[PDB]
Amino acid sequence: HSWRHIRAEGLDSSYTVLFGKAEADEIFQELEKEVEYFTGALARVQVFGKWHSVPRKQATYGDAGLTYTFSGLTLSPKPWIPVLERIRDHVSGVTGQTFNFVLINRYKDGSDHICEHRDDERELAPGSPIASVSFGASRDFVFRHKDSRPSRRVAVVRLPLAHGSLLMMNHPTNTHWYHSLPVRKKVLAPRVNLTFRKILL
DNA sequence: CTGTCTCACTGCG
DNA sequence: TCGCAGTGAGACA
Repeated sequence: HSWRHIRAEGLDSSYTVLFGKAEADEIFQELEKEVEYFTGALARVQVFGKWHSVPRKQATYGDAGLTYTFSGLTLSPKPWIPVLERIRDHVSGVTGQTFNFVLINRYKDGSDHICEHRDDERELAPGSPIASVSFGASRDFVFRHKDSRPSRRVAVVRLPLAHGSLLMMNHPTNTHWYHSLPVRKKVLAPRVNLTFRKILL
């Protein structure tokens, strides 16, 4: 109910803290114990003509039959597990939005990262928001306008994403802005991030 | 003078 | 330690 609003041209996002420390810690410990991450062939992506192992771990859970493809990699959902349904249900309650798929990214420390991109794949429902819930170490998240990488002097938006927090990325954020989690060498602890999405069957 | 796009890396500064 | 430029091998429209 108290949201920090993050707005610029084409940028509509909202940030809030959902869980206090003790609850967040408990959810984190459960995610650590319960989440199974893809390995090997399901952990390699193709970008700029080259194949790379992803510098983090990824997992996908969601309703049966759906798929999510990005960067030459196709991920299939594992069935929902209790800790994930709990988070999904809490997020639906607070936002009034629904989700049928989640991508989980785990950054073991500040050297694990994710390069900039847009979540704009064809199989995301038009106009649907992405809910980004974070546990573990706080890490800086960066929004960058697509015509500044240059054409326009539009400033980056930076914010720390804290333990137990929710970042709502609403349309049209993903049409107009790239996001990333840059390397932060001083961060030593892991971070687990869940991005709940609505996927087209 | 003039196509768009890249969930990743190295090579700088 | 951080952030930026240029990819790179295509696949498009």
